[PDB]
Amino acid sequence: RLSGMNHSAHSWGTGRAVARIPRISGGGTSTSGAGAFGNMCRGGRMFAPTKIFRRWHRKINLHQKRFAVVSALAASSVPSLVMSRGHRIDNVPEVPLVVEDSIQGYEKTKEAMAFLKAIAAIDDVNRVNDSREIRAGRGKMRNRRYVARRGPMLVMPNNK
Amino acid sequence: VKPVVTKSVVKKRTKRFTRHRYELFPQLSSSWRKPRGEDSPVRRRYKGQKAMPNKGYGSDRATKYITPSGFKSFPIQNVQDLYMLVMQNRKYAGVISHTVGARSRKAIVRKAHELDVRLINGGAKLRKL
Amino acid sequence: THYSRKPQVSSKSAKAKVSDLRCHYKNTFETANVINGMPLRKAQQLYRQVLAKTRCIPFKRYNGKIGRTAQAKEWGQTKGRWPRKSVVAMMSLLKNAEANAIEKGLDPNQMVIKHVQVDQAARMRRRTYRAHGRITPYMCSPCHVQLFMSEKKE
Amino acid sequence: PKGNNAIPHVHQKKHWNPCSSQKGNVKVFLNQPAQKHRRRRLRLLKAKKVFPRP
Amino acid sequence: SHSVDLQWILVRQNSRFLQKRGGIRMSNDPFNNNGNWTKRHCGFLNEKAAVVKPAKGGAICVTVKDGSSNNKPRQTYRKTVHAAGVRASDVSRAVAAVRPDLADVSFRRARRMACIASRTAKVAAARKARSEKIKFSRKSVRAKRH
Amino acid sequence: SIKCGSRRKARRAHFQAPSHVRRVLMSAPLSKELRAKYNVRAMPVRKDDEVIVKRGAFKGREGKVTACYRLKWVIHIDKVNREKANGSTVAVGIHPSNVEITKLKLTHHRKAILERKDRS
RNA sequence: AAGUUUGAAAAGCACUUUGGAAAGAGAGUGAAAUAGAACCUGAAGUCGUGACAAAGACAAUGGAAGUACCUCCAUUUCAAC
RNA sequence: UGAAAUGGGGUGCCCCCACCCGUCUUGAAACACGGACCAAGGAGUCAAACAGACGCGCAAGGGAGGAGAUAUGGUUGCCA
RNA sequence: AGAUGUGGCCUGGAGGUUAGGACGAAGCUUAUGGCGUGAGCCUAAGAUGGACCGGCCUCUAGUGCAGAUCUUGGUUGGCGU
RNA sequence: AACGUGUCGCGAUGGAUGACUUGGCUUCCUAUUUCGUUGAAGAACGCAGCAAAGUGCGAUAAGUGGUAUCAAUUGCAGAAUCAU
Repeated sequence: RLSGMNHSAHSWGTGRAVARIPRISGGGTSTSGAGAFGNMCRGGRMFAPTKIFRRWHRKINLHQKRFAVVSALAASSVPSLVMSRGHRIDNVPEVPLVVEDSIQGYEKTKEAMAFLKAIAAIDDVNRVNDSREIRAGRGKMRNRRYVARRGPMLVMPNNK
Repeated sequence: VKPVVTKSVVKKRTKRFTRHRYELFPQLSSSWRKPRGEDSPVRRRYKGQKAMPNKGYGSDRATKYITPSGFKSFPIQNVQDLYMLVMQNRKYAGVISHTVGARSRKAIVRKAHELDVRLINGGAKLRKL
Repeated sequence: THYSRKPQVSSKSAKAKVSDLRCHYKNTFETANVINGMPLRKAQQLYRQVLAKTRCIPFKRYNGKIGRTAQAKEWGQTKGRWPRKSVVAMMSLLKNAEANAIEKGLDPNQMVIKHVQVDQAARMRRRTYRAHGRITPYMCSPCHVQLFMSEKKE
Repeated sequence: PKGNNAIPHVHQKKHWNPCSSQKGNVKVFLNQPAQKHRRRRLRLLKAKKVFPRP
Repeated sequence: SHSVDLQWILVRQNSRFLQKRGGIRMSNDPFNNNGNWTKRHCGFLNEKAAVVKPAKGGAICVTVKDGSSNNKPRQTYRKTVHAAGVRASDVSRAVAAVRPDLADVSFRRARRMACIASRTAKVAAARKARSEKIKFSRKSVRAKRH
Repeated sequence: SIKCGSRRKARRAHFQAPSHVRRVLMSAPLSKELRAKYNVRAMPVRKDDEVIVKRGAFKGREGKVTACYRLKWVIHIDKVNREKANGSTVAVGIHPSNVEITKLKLTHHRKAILERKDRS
């Protein structure tokens, strides 16, 4: 809240043959008499300083949240949408692909791979895997280095 | 692949629109901006001031967006994008993107010359055999 | 970098330059540019005569207010001037480009001067004290100088 | 004030915004869930120490 | 049951297959015949569709959807190769059995693939004919594997 | 100097890492013939180790590692060299992760490490 | 006020030569030295230099419409065409 | 197969047309005020109460808030 | 003056999707042309550069400059006065 | 003719843009977390083979002691010589 502010700056006024903005008070430094307290001044405030009390989080009707997930599943059962939504889905045996309950029994990861290759899902997880790049953007420097495409989520009833 | 011919290609106005009094100032860009000046001569249409853009300058909508070769220009980043315009190649032509490569640019020149789709910035020596 | 231009047949040529030479730009602009076509030996003659105030360095630009002179008639201008400080510098630079050409196996008596060029250089500042407690820049203005030579023969 | 709109009673006159000048009585709940996970973690730990007392 | 009418309002303005570039809307769908973005030409979307798609030399495949195995994908797209010298009205009349909407395009596309293959034959012959004269200082071969 | 998520704390804790951390951080892999014997994936480089460069422009050179310069994040080998302008040779430094440990010096606390690493 | 960010590595230009020196001309290192110390990229503005276009005083620019000379940017054509 | 040709571009010229921008103003080319050049900065935002349009859910019912409960009593994290 | 519309142009980022890049990314420069009434886009060349990045749907905002005796840095005619 | 103007090719002056980031801001959590007459916070001088600032340290002064670690530190010189 104090950024671009701490200064003794006042305005010289009219009659000094200079703009009327406030100016830093003192002497012997490079910034003596420079402008202060304004968004235009080099280093002044930002225009309307951002706050923490912005409205960050929106409510949603409890119902519409339910409607929306329900409505989002009916799109998971259509192979045409899924085609254009981007997943390969070429060799997938059937739209609500369904698998056994023993899938929870795997322990080594090498076996869960040949599973995905058996129901054909290894073609999509090679769309995610071959799409990993370093971002174009400033996001690299924020803690996000890599972009990946979104993959074939798998739904297991228990946490286990 | 001789293009689809249209009617006459006449443009209404070739000369560009440049903003008022940009030559005087080196920072002013030649791009247009509408003068809002109250006593500004250009806004008032003084005959010998520069002309403004209108709805009236349209390109005839028949020959609109057609390059001088007769091909509406469709951009292409990779050899797979040639297949879309294989069928309409009489109409559209491809434009290799800037960043596409000396190596990929080798491929698209081949797989265009085979399909007879036309590339603008594609090498023209295969055409002038 | 530098050397804005390139000699034709650089196998016969002598480059030379000085950079950030402390001397006035606007005076060295004038005393260098007089040479630009002159063979070496006659470009040095020109300078030893200027120091003797027989001939003069014509100022074609940077004339703003100057004394008229009768020695500027040979060059077509009325205005001229005799800048020893900047002549003595160009004396040593031409004497360098003669030492380059002589180590290249050339006879300097046939060397003709081509492409003399003078540019502004980073100028260094000093202050000045004025009425009513003011201070105003006293800055000076050094120059960059570069030239090359080439032979000439029948 | 202009138009048929309702007569605004918003009470904001007192200094609340923490303007570069002042501090200002603003309470923000951005820590709500982190204190939701904390009150639970501390009901469990006490349940783990109180054992087997209800 | 998610009619084509309803699915075309969903995928119209966003898609993997949309590919609108420089103001033009083409379609990168493999099942488009000519490549415009419209219902009659969306192969992935429609409940019955067909394509004229090439194969070796001049053979012309045709891939064909149908109502019934509509889900279950390796089973929903069925390709059948016509012989090399096939007439174009032959291929179109195949597509017109499934989807008579496409009877014109499949013809124009059948004649098109036939033009491409005999175009590749002239080119690839003339490139290698004058490729002999060039002495290459490198070439690469992927070694056969067992 | 552990990898974090934040990359600002990671690079910071990496380049402000003190000496001993810089000993671990710069560690070469050791040749298969020394992986067979000690059953260890890689070790931090010591002074006298004899070592082969796999990484670059010196690729295939073999030398004794004069000294480990931990401030420059670099190892100095024998027979990895360059001549200055004036004709003397100066040891060209190479980063350890680019290099391979063929023969490593042994001392009693360096052995207590190889016993302590054993995967078996 | 001020990134001291050269480069992968100082390999930070040995040496010859003109100079009182600063430096210049060579050479050498390096993929780049137009990366040579402020050293990555190196913009605008202003200035120099070769070439060239011309140009009377109507302050200059500006509109529209031609022509003169360039441009070699684009598209098109080249023979039962 | 080097050229020809049409278009675009550049520089000069001719006949003609043409007051200096932004602004306050009944009125600005004004002997009205701001104005040497450039680069980078530079001005309707955030929050709350009320209303009316328009999008959505539900409907004589609608909707929470705070908290609790577990998948999560887990996970560096993705999970605030 | 003012009101609104645009499948309307641009900018930093987040959710998606599709691509590019040491055979040369962003940036930069150009009598480089092409497209759009226009904001602008796109290709060509760099004897520029040295590692990132484009399109499209949606979200998002510290999002578009010529003017304030605007701020800061630089430069400049006056003036070799 | 000269000055001056204009276009291009290169060159200087100038330090923008992008790419780069151990900095900033803000939000959150953990805890046998709160200084001082047993001389604190702040102040001054000093200390290194070479030492201006800065960091560390106090006449035991760029550090002593103890444990853990396991061959450096490093611009230069110097230095027991590998089982601690």
